[PDB]
Amino acid sequence: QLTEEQIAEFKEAFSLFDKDGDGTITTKELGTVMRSLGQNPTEAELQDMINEVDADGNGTIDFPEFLTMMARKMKDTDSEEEIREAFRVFDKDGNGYISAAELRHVMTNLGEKLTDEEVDEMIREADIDGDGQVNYEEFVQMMTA
Amino acid sequence: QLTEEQIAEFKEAFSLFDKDGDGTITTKELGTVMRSLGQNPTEAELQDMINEVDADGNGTIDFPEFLTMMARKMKDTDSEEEIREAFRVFDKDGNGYISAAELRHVMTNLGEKLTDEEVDEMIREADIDGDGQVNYEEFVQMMTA
Amino acid sequence: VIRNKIRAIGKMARVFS
Amino acid sequence: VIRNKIRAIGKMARVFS
Ligand SMILES: [Ca+2]
Ligand SMILES: [Ca+2]
Ligand SMILES: [Ca+2]
Ligand SMILES: [Ca+2]
Ligand SMILES: [Ca+2]
Ligand SMILES: [Ca+2]
Ligand SMILES: [Ca+2]
Ligand SMILES: [Ca+2]
Ligand SMILES: [Ca+2]
Ligand SMILES: [Ca+2]
Ligand SMILES: [Ca+2]
Repeated sequence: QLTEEQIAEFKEAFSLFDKDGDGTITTKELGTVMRSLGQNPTEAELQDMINEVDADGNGTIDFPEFLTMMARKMKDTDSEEEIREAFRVFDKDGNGYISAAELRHVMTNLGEKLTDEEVDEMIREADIDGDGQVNYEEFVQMMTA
Repeated sequence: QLTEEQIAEFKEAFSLFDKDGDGTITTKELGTVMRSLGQNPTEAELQDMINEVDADGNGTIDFPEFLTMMARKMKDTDSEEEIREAFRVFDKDGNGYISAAELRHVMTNLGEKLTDEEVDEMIREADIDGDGQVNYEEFVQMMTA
Repeated sequence: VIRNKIRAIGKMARVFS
Repeated sequence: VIRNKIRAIGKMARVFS
């Protein structure tokens, strides 16, 4: 299962937040780190963050709750990054939009056999705004659907 | 063991490379994927990539050799990204250099207990180009040896 | 399967850069 | 252990921001 090294990493991460070493992360503490990371959350936003993982309802984050927070955020980050990189793969000219031409080319690269109608269908289904191209937001929706 | 899921992810990745399905990845196949990703490697670069993992000396990459390649690249990418992110956290003004003052204020905020003299020494040691501040390349050197 | 392929390429994109 | 802390900072930056 868990390796000693893994646990060590999670302890180091927890300690970064748990400045006073009391074994809980407060809104105060969470905010301090978030600011170092270049964000500017309000108290209410910080409370919301905690509430998402606050299994015991005590209003602060303990170690197992922090592990849940990390498990979730790691998965989400990974997925988001994968999709973003894929978008960049498709958007060959870097203009922020996937054209039918671009989509056709990439599908061919990837060895997925498509008919003309199929590529069009694919674009049509993801194209919410009717411009006949797929922007990032659209691509994300297509991918999380 | 890897989980069954993990192994599945690696098989998927392998399959993406092994275009012809013969069980080995050639420089042609490698190049194909690289190009599909928007890169443009030379034939020499491709040969080198294979050479680094080609334990049996047949000039192609089999599944266990591919695992080695992936493992290495995944580790490196992960390390690079983490270091780059930390760089960005410390370089508060975004000028591409970490100053002693920047380092000091972040560290303190994040609960470290380094004296001013210790922070100055950190900068001094990492500033191997001698210009007074720590750029990204120096930061990488500091973090990797 | 298409979506799988897409995720796969995105993964590789990050590993190989 | 400074370097371990720096690595943690980088990891957290990635997953929060
Ligand atoms: Ca605390
Ligand atoms: Ca709690
Ligand atoms: Ca485009
Ligand atoms: Ca559109
Ligand atoms: Ca092959
Ligand atoms: Ca060789
Ligand atoms: Ca070989
Ligand atoms: Ca700076
Ligand atoms: Ca001391
Ligand atoms: Ca010296
Ligand atoms: Ca310097």
